[PDB]
Amino acid sequence: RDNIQGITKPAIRRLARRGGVKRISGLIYEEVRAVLKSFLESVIRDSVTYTEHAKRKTVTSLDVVYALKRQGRTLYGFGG
Amino acid sequence: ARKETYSSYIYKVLKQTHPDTGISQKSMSILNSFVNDIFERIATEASKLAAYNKKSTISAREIQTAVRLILPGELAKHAVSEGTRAVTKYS
Amino acid sequence: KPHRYKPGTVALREIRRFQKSTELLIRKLPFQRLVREIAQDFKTDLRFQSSAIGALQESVEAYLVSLFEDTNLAAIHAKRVTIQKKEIKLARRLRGE
Amino acid sequence: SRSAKAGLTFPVGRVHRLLRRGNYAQRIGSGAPVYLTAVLEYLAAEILELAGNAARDNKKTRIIPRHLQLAIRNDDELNKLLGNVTIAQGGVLPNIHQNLL
DNA sequence: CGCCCTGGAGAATCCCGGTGCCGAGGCCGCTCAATTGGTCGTAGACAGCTCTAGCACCGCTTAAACGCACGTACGCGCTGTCCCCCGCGTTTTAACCGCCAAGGGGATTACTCCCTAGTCTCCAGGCACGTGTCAGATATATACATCCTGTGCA
DNA sequence: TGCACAGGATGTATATATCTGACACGTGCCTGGAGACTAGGGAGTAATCCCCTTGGCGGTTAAAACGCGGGGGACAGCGCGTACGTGCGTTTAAGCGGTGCTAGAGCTGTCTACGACCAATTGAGCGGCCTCGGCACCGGGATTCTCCAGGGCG
Repeated sequence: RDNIQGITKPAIRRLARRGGVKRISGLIYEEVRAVLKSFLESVIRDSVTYTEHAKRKTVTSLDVVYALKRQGRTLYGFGG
Repeated sequence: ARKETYSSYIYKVLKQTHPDTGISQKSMSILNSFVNDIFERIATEASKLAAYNKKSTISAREIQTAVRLILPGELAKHAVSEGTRAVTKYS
Repeated sequence: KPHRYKPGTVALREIRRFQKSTELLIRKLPFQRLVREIAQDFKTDLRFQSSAIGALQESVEAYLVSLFEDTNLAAIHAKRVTIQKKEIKLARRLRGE
Repeated sequence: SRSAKAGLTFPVGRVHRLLRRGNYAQRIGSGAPVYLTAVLEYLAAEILELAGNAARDNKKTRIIPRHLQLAIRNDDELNKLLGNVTIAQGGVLPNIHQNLL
């Protein structure tokens, strides 16, 4: 039940500090939350597709990396 | 079980360039992902280029032109230079 | 006399502090229950390895920072210091989304 | 091996057999794996020397992912080569806007 | 004295015929890879067994999140300014044809050898793995080293 | 009585033995290296034909180029206030040390469907062709649609 609220407002403020933002408005914390909600669906969906094709009940790192491979992001590091 | 990586080769080239500074394991995995990715890059481009010429054979020509078109003029220029030097010296 | 900084001073030192740190800015448990929440309505009774979670969180953080940079530049194009809801849509749709 | 007589490092046999089992074409030439090992060795040497000097700037004898990150981002040919690549534990560049000063 | 609302005017648009024009499709001639069957040998699914990290959990241990109070300063609304590009008329050039007819080289099709490598084969060796050893970080004797206390004195 | 001192009772950096982590070196079984046979795929040539140029006069048209008016819209100046920036104390909950499991991840024989490889037919699909009904462009006319001048109204 409603785990999307798990991201704290100071966390979005710190992510804004990483991007070089000085002053932040109110609706930024909602908009960034929604964009994350869509992104996690757009990835996790393909991650479940590959897992279902591989006949596995557990999601591995190769599933995530190969899931971000076809989208052009090509996540390096873990599961390379 | 067994696995294959570029570790020893990256360490040898490291000794050929700067035989002092070491390499962390994670950065070594990043280099493994880089070489493994470029391998599929040049190989796939050589496959499509071989398909455009209606030929079933992939030679050093396809790799030369492919490397030329998929890389900037500097990296393709030096890559074709040293590559043709190594191949011509080999044969 | 209390010692208080003028507004806008702590933001700079916060930028200096966080831009020098490679640590993850999101806690593990909320992202865990969030990923599991997204995975509930797709395939019931799944399992997540100890890995691949830091890859999702790492790509989310690294991508969202770049999104905050492009959105920041979009806010600079409007000649102000404040990021607005329309800036995220501008810098979002203008990237091909 | 034929890599030593040609002045190479990476093995030619692994790349040749990998291209054979890679389902690319029916016929494979004998100069293609040597050429590919030459290009890959050149690029790998470039990344190793650039990340090496990047480690020399921070006065560290080991290469952290941040040194490779700044080494790739600071070069124009490497940034244009891979613009979509996400490096883990590499951080970002110290980019500070002038109007915010 | 000067501004919303109305009315006259003008032109840009929509839609419906009305006839010349050309390539979509049909039709045929033709012709070549799909289809059918046989052979053959070969990797994939079925267990089989195993083993190992994910799972669910419990309890210190701090540490960010949060609620709020103050605040001050920039986003915003408003106003005056002025200048720059649109609308239109007049000037200036790009491109088509007529004259007046010729070739030209480069991809295409067909033919023709010839030799580099797939395939098979055996011999060897090399890097993933196990172990040795020092570097760095850790936890503890220790020889003084600074208050506290008897403690004797002038 | 007020005072200096000789020694114990605690700290504290200082020096020494001790605990992970990562580099460094010594192996042997699935890899590569290499030798010989087959052969069809690649390098080379002989017409070829076919659309693509060569060079420049003129006459004329539609498109490009310039020139000015000014109207409205970009843009500088400036005051406001509430919306976040900044600073405290108080809470919930992740980090992390440690634990008992298991159920799914992961390497290995069997054979058996079952698809890879190869002759024979042909018919459905591709090169060639030649028409006409849908399409291209514009007049006729109605319709809407915006532009400008009072004037009744402030």
